Amino acid sequence: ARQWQPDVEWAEQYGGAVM
Amino acid sequence: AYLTHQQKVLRLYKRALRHLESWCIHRDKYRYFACLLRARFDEHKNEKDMVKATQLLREAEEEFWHGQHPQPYIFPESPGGTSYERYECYKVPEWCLDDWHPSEKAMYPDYFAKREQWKKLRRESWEREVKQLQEETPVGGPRTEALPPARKQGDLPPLWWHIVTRPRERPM
Amino acid sequence: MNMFSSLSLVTLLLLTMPIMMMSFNTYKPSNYPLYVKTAISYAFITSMIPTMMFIHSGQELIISNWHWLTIQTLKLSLSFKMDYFSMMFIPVALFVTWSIMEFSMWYMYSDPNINKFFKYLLLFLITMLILVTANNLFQLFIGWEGVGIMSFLLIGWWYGRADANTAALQAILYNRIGDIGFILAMAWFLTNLNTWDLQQIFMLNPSDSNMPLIGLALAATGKSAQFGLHPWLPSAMEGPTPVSALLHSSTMVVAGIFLLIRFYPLTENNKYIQSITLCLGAITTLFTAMCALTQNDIKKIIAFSTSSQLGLMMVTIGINQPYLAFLHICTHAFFKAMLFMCSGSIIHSLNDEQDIRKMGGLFKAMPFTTTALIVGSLALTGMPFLTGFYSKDLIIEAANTSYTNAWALLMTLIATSFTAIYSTRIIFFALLGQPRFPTLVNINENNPLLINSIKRLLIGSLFAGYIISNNIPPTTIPQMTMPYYLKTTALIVTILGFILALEISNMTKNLKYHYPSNAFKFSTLLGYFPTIMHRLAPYMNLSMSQKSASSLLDLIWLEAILPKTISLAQMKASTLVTNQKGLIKLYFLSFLITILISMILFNFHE
Amino acid sequence: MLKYIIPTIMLMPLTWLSKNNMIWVNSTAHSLLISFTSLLLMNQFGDNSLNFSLLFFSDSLSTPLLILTMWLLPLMLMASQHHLSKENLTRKKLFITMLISLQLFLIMTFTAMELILFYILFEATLVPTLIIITRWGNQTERLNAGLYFLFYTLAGSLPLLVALIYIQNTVGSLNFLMLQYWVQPVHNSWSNVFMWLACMMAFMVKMPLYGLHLWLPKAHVEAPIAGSMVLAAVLLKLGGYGMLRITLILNPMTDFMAYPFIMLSLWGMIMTSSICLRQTDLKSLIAYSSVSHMALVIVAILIQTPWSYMGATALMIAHGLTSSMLFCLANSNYERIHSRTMILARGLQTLLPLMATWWLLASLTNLALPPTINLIGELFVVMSTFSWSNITIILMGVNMVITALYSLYMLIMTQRGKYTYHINNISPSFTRENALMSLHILPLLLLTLNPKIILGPLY
Amino acid sequence: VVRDHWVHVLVPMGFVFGYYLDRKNDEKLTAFRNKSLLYKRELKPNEEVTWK
Amino acid sequence: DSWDKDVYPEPPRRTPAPSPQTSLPNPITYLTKAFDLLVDRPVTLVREFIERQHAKNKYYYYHREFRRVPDITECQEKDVLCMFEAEMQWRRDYKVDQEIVNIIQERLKACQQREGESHRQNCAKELEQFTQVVKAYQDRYHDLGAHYSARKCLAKQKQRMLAERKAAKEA
Amino acid sequence: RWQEDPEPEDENLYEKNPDSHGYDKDPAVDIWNMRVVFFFGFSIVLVLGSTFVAYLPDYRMQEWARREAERLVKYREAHGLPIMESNCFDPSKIQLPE
Ligand SMILES: CCCCCCCCCCCCO[C@@H]1O[C@H](CO)[C@@H](O[C@H]2O[C@H](CO)[C@@H](O)[C@H](O)[C@H]2O)[C@H](O)[C@H]1O
Ligand SMILES: CCCCCCCCCCCCO[C@@H]1O[C@H](CO)[C@@H](O[C@H]2O[C@H](CO)[C@@H](O)[C@H](O)[C@H]2O)[C@H](O)[C@H]1O
Ligand SMILES: CCCCCCCCCCCCO[C@@H]1O[C@H](CO)[C@@H](O[C@H]2O[C@H](CO)[C@@H](O)[C@H](O)[C@H]2O)[C@H](O)[C@H]1O
Ligand SMILES: CCCCCCCCCCCCO[C@@H]1O[C@H](CO)[C@@H](O[C@H]2O[C@H](CO)[C@@H](O)[C@H](O)[C@H]2O)[C@H](O)[C@H]1O
Ligand SMILES: CCCCCCCCCCCCO[C@@H]1O[C@H](CO)[C@@H](O[C@H]2O[C@H](CO)[C@@H](O)[C@H](O)[C@H]2O)[C@H](O)[C@H]1O
Ligand SMILES: CCCCCCCCCCCCO[C@@H]1O[C@H](CO)[C@@H](O[C@H]2O[C@H](CO)[C@@H](O)[C@H](O)[C@H]2O)[C@H](O)[C@H]1O
Repeated sequence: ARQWQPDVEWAEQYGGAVM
Repeated sequence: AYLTHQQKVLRLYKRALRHLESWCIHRDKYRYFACLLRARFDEHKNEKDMVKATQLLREAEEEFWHGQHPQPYIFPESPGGTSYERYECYKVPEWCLDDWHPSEKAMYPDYFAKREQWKKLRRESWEREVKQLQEETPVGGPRTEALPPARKQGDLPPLWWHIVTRPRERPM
Repeated sequence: MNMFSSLSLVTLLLLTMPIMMMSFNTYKPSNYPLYVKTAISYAFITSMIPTMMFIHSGQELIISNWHWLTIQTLKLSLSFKMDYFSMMFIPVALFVTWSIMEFSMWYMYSDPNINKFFKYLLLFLITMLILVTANNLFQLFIGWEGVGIMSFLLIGWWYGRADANTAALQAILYNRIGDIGFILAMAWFLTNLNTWDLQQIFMLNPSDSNMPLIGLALAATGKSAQFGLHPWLPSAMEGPTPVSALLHSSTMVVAGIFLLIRFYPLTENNKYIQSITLCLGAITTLFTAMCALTQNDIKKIIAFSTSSQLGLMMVTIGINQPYLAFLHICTHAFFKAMLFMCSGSIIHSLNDEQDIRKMGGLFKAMPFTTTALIVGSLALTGMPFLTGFYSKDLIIEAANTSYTNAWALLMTLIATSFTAIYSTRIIFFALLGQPRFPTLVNINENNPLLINSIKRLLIGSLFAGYIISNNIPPTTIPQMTMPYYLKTTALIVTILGFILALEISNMTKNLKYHYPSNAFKFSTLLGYFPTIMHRLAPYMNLSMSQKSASSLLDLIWLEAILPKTISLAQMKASTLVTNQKGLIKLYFLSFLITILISMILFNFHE
Repeated sequence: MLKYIIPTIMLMPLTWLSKNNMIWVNSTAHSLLISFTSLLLMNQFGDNSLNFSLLFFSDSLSTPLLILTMWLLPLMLMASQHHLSKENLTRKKLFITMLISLQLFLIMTFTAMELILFYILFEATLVPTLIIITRWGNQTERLNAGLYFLFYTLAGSLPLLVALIYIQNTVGSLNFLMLQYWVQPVHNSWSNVFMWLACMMAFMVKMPLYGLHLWLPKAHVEAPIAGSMVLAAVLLKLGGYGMLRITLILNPMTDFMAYPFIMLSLWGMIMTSSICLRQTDLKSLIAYSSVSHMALVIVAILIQTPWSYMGATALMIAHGLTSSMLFCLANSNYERIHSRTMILARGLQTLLPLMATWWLLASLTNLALPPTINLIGELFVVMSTFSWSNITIILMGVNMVITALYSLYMLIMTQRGKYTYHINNISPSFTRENALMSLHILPLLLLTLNPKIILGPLY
Repeated sequence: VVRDHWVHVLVPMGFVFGYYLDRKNDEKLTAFRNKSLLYKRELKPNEEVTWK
Repeated sequence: DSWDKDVYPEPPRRTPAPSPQTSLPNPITYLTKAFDLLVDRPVTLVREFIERQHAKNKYYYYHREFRRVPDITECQEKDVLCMFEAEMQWRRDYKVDQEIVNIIQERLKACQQREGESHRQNCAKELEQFTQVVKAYQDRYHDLGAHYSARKCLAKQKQRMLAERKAAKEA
Repeated sequence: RWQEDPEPEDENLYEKNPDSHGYDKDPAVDIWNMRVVFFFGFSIVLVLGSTFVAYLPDYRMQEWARREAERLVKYREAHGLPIMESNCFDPSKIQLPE
């Protein structure tokens, strides 16, 4: 494969009001 | 069990003869007892009642387990035999030749010229082989591992490469 | 001393040159097997000169040529003890390896990796000679584990075979369990005597030597495959027949007995160890011979014969007769290697068939293989004045004229009768009667390499025992006065076994069918020890590895009680701190609470 | 030490000023030249250590570790340049800079004469190590692996910082030479029980001690090959080296404070050896192998005998080269099949005959075949623990058996049997891969001819 | 000096520079040169310091 | 010769003169003559050539002499400068004593091989000497630990001296 | 989902360069990388370093200690003194408590 990088599901963990 | 009743009886007959052979060793003595054992199978050959026939099979298998040889004879190259898989270390897949250095290939100019025709023949046939399997397979996939033959001239039986080019049983 | 010391080293340096030429790509890859065979032949000649000097005057010396490492008060040097045991064993091992290598040149001819095969056979021998000449326990340990690894690589020669990989790993497993005792002996000797050198151990002569010697007995049990750690030797039959010839006659399996022989100055003074080894050998010789009576693989019968003969050597150790045990090591090497080579001749001619039930009628079809097989069998069963009679017969008469466990003596005698019985089986089924092999007859024993290699071991199996007994110096008081019935016990129980074995063999011809006895099954299935123990021990240990060691602890409990609990607590506290209404009214109301408790509870205003 | 510190720093200008296509050639060549000159550190004396200045000194303990560290840098460069080929040029130079800076912190850590200078560098190695794992690892879990590595270490280090500063206050110095002469005994008290724990827990986590080891299999499985090489070969040995030095001032309290940790190591080594028998991941198997080997080192350091200290020193060097080799061997398979599943690709001795020789040699050293230095180290430890208590030979014996079982199981499963049919991209071993393997095993086997230079200060 | 081979002096110079700095440190640590009980002696006719 | 016969003593050699009682030729006699002709002579000349080149370039090396300094008993507490020298001296003596025990062990092992089956009675002096030296070495250095020092050695001696004094008081 | 580049195929260095050493795609750089690894790794560090280590001068004075011990045993046995005394330090320089 190739190196994993954050996708949208991962990025949305940090888009909310709180963690 | 996916084996019919007939298959089970025939399999038991063969297995019983082989274990009988291990006990007897001597060929004349084995012949005498193999015939008596055959006579017993012939005794119920015409039993038309499946319930009784199945019951006869159960007892026969029970008797075989009691009488089986603890160390039966095995053909050397048969599973469990003393030469089973003895030569797997020498079987090398044919795709290993694509990695040969050109100087290695130059030593066999005629062999690698022929090999190219087979690889050419493999590429040309592939598309038709996938197509044939698409048209003959019912919706919901196949139900058995059986594969079709070729239906036309110039067609090769689908999925043939790894059967045709498999390593020789005594490679090196 | 100049010639003696120079010659006994070239012997060892000679054997390594084919290894050096190989790994340095300076050789002539054409006929490497013949090069390796030639080197072994010349090393036998050079090793005879020091042996003659010892035979003449008993000249022995120690050579400490290189100082390797000093650990405070423990100096470790590369040392070679050229004594009684090294000077007799080295020419015998080389002579037998000379025949095996010549035999392998014909047996392994079609093998594509025959060059590697001969390289491993040479390393197998080199590590044995390091073991035999080692003068200190560390150098001995190098040879001890060298033969184990070489054994692993040769048993699993056909590495595509799952059964050969299981046998190869099984040999390591059982021999490593034995190696716990070896390490134990080293630790005790260093701690209590401050040495690993054989000289200092014997000069200090410890009295409380129960612990070190139990360690040595445990090590011998694994290497010589005594009861408890025995299954691996029959399983080691996976390897090519030349490996079995060398593995069983010299190299590995004899190292266990040799280790105990090297330490006879300690064991001769410890009666407790003698009692244990005697019982350990007696059960071993009886049990394995009991298993051979019903084996049908020709190599497994001879494999079980070796275990039975090793048990006999362990009995000899147990009766404080270290030199007779050594003599049996030497004489046994000749006819046991020949027997394996004769079976290889049969197996080859019958297209890799090894089951005796599928042989027969070979007595005339293979005349030279038959003569060697009969001589080897008679030598094994102590026929008078064949090589096997000069060691085995003396051992039995010393056994029944000694202060001994009565059960071990009785077990040893019964196993001697069993030796004739399974020897009769091989001859009766392989050679006599009508042929039972396939129809396409390809019997052919006419290769000179096959004929010469067996021919040399055949002469050895006839005279080598006589020659050696008349040349070795006497180091005991042989027991020669005894009742007539104790004198001839070995001969008579052998004859009775032959007679009974013949009757049993003849009954197979009758047209009768019998259900097996529990005894018959017990013998055939090797006392169920491999069946039970090689499923129960692997299952319990492997299941505990996954269920408890890994999942329950490492993937769960060691995670839970620390990182997973700590991080959850922090997450909870973060939510309590930050879940606020953002209301001015609530924050300032909490300021009033803070100020009040500051004065009332904590008196911060005083 | 400036003859090594400065040229190590000069590797950074060299890498950044190199032509775009010569960064690997230049850095590899000149890091090998630095490795050559490190042999001058073997000017050791029977009585006195080699004390260069107020800041740096080198005795027989730090000298072999320094030589291991500087030898590893060229090997790590060779091992990485394949999977970093598609990397951006600047991000290739930043990768090399992280490795050079790690070597810099490491050679200063092993030669710091003052323990608070040792602490800072000992801690400084975290940053380059963490960045390598989390930036250039391949899987999602590399981020969690970074956090476990970071916070396991810091949980132990921060107490160590308090203890060292408290020790400097009461004793007046943390210079290791001064501590040798001004050391006073530690008398029982709850105050000293926790001074002892603070001084030893930071190093126990690095080894790691069984129970506190969970960070290690995570980090290895996620690190890039070069990260795994330095992690196993050197960074684990920071725990051992630190313990061998600090135990000087913990006597005689070490007599009874050692018991809980000897029990964890003696039993832990059997537990982690048995875990290897059921591992499905080849890198994870090697990681758990390190825990079992480093358990012996912890026991040897804690029983505090001349033979045990010699054994620990040899074990650390021998393990460093062997575990680094095993990770490199497993990586070469991974670069082909792109999975770490051990059972995925079988029967490889048929397809890669010479790489199967390396697998054999690496396994033999891992099971401690005599006379390898793996066996010398493991044997010396077993001799000393036997005198500590005879019954320990039972646990030592069993571990030796299980160690052989999983070492040869790894060899048999991957190299023997039948090859996997559908895997058809097993290309012939590259020269780079074969040279990488030989640069591990040849020095490891050469050291058997002259083992005194890796036996430490008590030789 | 070449346009391809000037970067190859950095590490060698760094070693030489570090070597030089290492010896200068020894010039600061001569408080006991020829004063230890074990090695204190008389200077040879031409010698100025037992070590430098 | 090469070493000192006092440090490594060898009892005088006694070789029985040949007493052949057989008409047959002795194989060892002729092989010995062949070995001298084919191996010893060529090897001897090659060595004499090398010994000629060495004689043309004769140079010397010396065994270091270590002056004695005050031991740890004379050092003030926490005086590192005096402690360092006493500590280094004690370390040097520790290594030398280790090699003393090696010499006595080497004598013991050489005697055991030389005397053969009679070693038990003919190596009583070597055994006794070995037993005494190992007692002295054990008293000095045993149980000091990996972090041994002159201080720990002194503390161990004082403890031993105290015990001997108290028993003497009981007498 | 999103707009993403597909996972690129595997590059076999042998396809373009059958003589590849596995170091670089450029054959000239690939040869030089191999040369420095082998010359500096094997010819220098391993061969010269091994030779340097073999001829280290009396590493940690083990030989001097053996020569010195010989001197002491020769002296002590000639003069009838014990080979080694149990007391490391002269008991006259010690002042026991009590
Ligand atoms: C430390 C070592 C000291 C001794 C070093 C002596 C070096 C002498 C090297 C001689 C050649 C050794 O290497 C090898 O030797 C054998 C026999 O000599 C040769 O082999 C030759 O004879 C043998 C048997 O007669 C045949 O199997 C082979 O077909 C034939 O070519 C090889 O072609 C050569 O490659
Ligand atoms: C120390 C070495 C001792 C070596 C001892 C060697 C064997 C000693 C002789 C054992 C008995 C000899 O054999 C004795 O005579 C004849 C053989 O012709 C056997 O007779 C048998 O031969 C045929 C073979 O076809 C059988 O089918 C038949 O059932 C039976 O009559 C006897 O059942 C046996 O008692
Ligand atoms: C041993 C003594 C010292 C130990 C000190 C260790 C301190 C903690 C270090 C790790 C902190 C990691 O903090 C966080 O942990 C949890 C699990 O643990 C991870 O989260 C992961 O596991 C949790 C629970 O198992 C799941 O709910 C979550 O879906 C998963 O992603 C986070 O990805 C990580 O960010
Ligand atoms: C000896 C002292 C050691 C001190 C070590 C330093 C402590 C650092 C603490 C960091 C804590 C924050 O870490 C936080 O942990 C929780 C685990 O419950 C994780 O939470 C994870 O598990 C929980 C439940 O298992 C899930 O609800 C959540 O969806 C998941 O993300 C958070 O994703 C992570 O952000
Ligand atoms: C991985 C964790 C490992 C944990 C290991 C646990 C080790 C436990 C050590 C317990 C012994 C501590 O040391 C002990 O402490 C107390 C301190 O009050 C000292 O004693 C002192 O306090 C006690 C009160 O309890 C008084 O009775 C005593 O008069 C006073 O001197 C003891 O003289 C000392 O022997
Ligand atoms: C004591 C310190 C010693 C330090 C030694 C360091 C060794 C480093 C070895 C690298 C030598 C390579 O030297 C090389 O020479 C040629 C000619 O100038 C240069 O230029 C070359 O580039 C390419 C290579 O990609 C060639 O195809 C082309 O023919 C040529 O122009 C290279 O860019 C340079 O890299």
